[PDB]
Amino acid sequence: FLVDTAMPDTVREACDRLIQLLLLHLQKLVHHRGPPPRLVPFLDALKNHVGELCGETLRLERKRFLWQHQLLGLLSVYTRPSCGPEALGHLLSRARSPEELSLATQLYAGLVVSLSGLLPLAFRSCLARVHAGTLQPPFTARFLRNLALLVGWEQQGGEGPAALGAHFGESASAHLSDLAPLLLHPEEEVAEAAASLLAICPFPSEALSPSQLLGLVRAGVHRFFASLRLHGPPGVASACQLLTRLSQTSPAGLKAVLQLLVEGALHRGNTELFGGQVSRNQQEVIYNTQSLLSLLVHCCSAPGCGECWGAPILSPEAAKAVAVTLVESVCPDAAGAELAWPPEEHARATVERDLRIGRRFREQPLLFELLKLVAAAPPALCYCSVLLRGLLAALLGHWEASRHPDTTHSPWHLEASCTLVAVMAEGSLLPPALGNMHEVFSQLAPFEVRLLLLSVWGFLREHGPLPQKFIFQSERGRFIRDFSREGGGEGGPHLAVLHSVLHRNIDRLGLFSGRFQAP
Amino acid sequence: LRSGNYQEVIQIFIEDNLTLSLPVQFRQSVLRELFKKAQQGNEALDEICFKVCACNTVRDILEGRTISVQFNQLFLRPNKEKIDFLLEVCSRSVNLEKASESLKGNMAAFLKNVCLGLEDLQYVFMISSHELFITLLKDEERKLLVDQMRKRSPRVNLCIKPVTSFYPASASVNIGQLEHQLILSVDPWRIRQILIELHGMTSERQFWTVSNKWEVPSVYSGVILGIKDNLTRDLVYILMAKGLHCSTVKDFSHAKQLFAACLELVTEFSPKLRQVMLNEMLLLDIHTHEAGTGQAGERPPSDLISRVRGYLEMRLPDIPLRQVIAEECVAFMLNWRENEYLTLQVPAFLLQSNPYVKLGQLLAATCKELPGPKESRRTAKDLWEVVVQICSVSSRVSLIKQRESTLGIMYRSELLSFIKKLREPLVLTIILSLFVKLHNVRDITAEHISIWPSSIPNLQSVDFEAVAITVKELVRYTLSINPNNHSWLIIQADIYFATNQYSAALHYYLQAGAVCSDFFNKAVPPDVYTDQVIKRMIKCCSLLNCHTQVAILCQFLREIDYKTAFKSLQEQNSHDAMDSYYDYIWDVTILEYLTYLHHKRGETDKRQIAIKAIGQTELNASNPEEVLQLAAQRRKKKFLQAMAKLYF
Repeated sequence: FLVDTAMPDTVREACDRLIQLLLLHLQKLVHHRGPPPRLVPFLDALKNHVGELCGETLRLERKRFLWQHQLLGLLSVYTRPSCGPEALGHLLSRARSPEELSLATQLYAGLVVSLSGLLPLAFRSCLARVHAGTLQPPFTARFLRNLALLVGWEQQGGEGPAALGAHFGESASAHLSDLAPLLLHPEEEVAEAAASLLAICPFPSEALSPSQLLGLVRAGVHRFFASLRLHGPPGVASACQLLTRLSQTSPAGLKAVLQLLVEGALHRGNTELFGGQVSRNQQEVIYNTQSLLSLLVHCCSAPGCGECWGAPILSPEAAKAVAVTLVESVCPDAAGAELAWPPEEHARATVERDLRIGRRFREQPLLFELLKLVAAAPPALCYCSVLLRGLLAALLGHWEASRHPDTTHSPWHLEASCTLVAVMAEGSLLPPALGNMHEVFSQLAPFEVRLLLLSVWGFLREHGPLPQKFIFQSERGRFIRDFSREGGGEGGPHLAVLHSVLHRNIDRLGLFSGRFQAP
Repeated sequence: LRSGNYQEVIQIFIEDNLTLSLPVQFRQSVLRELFKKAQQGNEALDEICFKVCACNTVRDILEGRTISVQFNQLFLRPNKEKIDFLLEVCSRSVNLEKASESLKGNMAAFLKNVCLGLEDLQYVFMISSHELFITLLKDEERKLLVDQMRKRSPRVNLCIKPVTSFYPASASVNIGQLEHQLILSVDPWRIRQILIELHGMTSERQFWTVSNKWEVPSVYSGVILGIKDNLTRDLVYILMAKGLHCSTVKDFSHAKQLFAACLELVTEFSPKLRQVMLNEMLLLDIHTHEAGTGQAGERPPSDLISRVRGYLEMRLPDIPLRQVIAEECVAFMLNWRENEYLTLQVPAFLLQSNPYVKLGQLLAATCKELPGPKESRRTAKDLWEVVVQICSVSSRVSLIKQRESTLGIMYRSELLSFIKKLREPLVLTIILSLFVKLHNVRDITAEHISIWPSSIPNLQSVDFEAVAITVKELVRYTLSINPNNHSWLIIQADIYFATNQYSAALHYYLQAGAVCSDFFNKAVPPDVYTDQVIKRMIKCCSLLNCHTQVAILCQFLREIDYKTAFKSLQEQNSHDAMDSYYDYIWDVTILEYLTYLHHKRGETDKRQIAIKAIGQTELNASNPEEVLQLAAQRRKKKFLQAMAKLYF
């Protein structure tokens, strides 16, 4: 009444003067004689209405926010239970504007000069409301986004956060394990607001616990997957940032992030986004693939101009982890896990496993993409030698069973042979002379390409995809496979079959002779 | 390519993106060979690699195909040159007004997605300002992209000045308003001006009591209220109160400013105040260093160390001293491995005067002698008696309930608080080992345990309740200071197994394995998943009725505990998904026992499942000793990860 009747103008100025005098007298009574503390029954009834008082302050009316915000500060300093964090939490969960949020920072400044630990208590009050039925999910997402606003506002620290000393990011840094269940929160507003907070909220300065890291990564990959199913390529940013930052916490964090992402992606769920079998648009699949390949390369690249045209080097350890999780997901038995290649007579012994690998490749086109990502790091493709040999054997068997006079009647097998050869050559498991062989696959009958893939198998038998053949070139920081130093690494006897195939089909392969020259 | 004129080759790709006469596999092969050439030497080829990759990517988009990995690799560090070259390749190869809707839509969507992958927002304008981008998509989604990307990193402004309805009609309004400003104030000079004008307006009223939230320790109250001048006393009191309050709220700069102002103020008229304030400045510098300057493992600026050494060797009786400052100085010495000073250079009288210094000397001596087989004992012993006397009771009585009647030089609460101020891992683990050795006298595995004596004097006087409180508090604090500390996780898991918190015990064993291994990616080192640790998680599973987990955990040991595995598998009150976890059993005997167990009970379906589990070529016992070992370790890893998911 008095506030509404401070805005007969003699009564209105009497009430404005009255509210000024009342605020200043309450300031006197709240905190004086610093002997029991002074008791304000007026404020003793206001602790029952501190939330309503905050609501009337967030109204931010001409002078009502000044008077009522001063009164909330005096209530906070007065109430021995210190409703200041309670007021701050209600503000954070019910402020709708950066000025409504500015009310919280002004309150904290008016309170941090007299009170301590206000924001952590406000945060825990809000979150306790959140995970209960309290602070209904609109209010929950409001508090989540407002705490994200606070954390960022401190993180873009100027005079505001510094004089405030809020430590919004640091204060929220201890509440990581409550926002992760909010990543699993059914309300997508709550889920993505927690995603945004955790993406920007700094991780504990000491470390992230195996439980902390595992739950945070589980919730971050869950947010990534739900938002990629639901929102598409543009909607995974907060989950991606949270996951990448979790990856930069430790190598354990990196490998956990990548492996949860892989298991969820190669899960029977979250697979229609990526061309996986059991009609979908091809553009959306292509650009979802671009999305998680961007996340993968961001997590895999070594952080930290190296010329304006160069690119960061993918870590061989991260690509090795990608290779091993690929092998576990596609070929789990790993009865022939040894990297070097066995005799081709062993192919008929493992027909079932290699056909299963081929069927898995056919159902999921994303497997080739991860093969190329692994082959980006030179030594990592050595660990994919089992998958490479299985795909090569499946292609060889299909070309054995291919009765067509040409190879265009089997598009999937032709492209699988071409892409397998491209992956193997890209990982420097094959010489460039024997790596240009996939280009002439389409102009060949099935038995020529079968003999060519048998030559690939023979070369990978003689040399073998072994990491120790890769000498780490410290000048550029990338492992280099020197086939010249290996001895016959340019395909001495293996290029003979390719050249014979070129000679036999010289009427069609004449213009491609430049791709198979010795130098 | 033979002649090295790569620029015209890139031009051929750009032109062929119109015609698509060049094979796509040919473009991929030449891109691969260019990257291989750039990887050996010829650092100028990196630009050519990006150029041919961007042309390839643009053609692939036009032919409706995916974006290459190297394309995203080259945009890991986006540049004006890179992105502009990509954009001009985009525009030169689109063939607008003749590309039909397929090429336009594909290429515009690629432009969107390359906008999405940029870390820098100005890169996303300078693509969004590219003519092909503006022509390709639509006339309505561009602003949508720009605004939806602006709120990705929106600018937040928050008023930090608390509101003030300072509408000066009466003297009371002004006095309250200036009190409000002073209490809202944080800068010492504004405080001094406010107090000066407050004294000028009033006659004899003091102004250090206009806020009860301002606090000053009682040991300094007598010396701070003895100032003859009223204004000087008020200003010193307010500066101390707000400096301490800012130190509490981690407002280091403002507290340092207030403290420097009061320090330069008190030099003129009081030496006792000057010395007390030098001690306060040392404490503030120590705390600020450990908070901001530390937090990453960097040495002190060597001037804080000298000040700490001078304060330890101060020996001034007239000055009022705070024990917290000495405790913080000892903690600062112990956290930065300053063992040599605390062991040899410490004055003798300080050990007999301050128990904190004596305890720090003992800890430094017992930490610096760790490599010594018998030299370490000479100090580990004395530490053992001093700590057990701290945690003992002379004369129903409880150490925690009383907090007196202790035989040590320090109270248990004081000892716990002093330990709580230590971050150095070696000191922390030595204290953990000492208190764990105190825990089992009258199990849990924790590092350096044989250095402490076993037989103890006055076993009855030792209030083991206080000891157990201290050990649980210490293990949880250490797991907080290093969440990824495997041995501490093993300790906590052993505790929870002892406290029959078998779920929490399993959970912390799993955290320890996730630390030793990388979330069980590697074979967890046997020194941590020992036969004890694995058998205790076995027993936790048994007593949580996680019996198939017992069976899988029984084979985790060096020898497969077939007895406990078969006992658990016999159990039918299981909360661990019996049939879903038989895949984790690499042992043929355990699975054979499962087959007979399911056949005798009539469980035809489970019998068939176990038979198929045995009927594997990889699990054949005739495998040449490498397939079986790999299968066993992979089942270890996957079973441990399933336990991770079921427990953390």
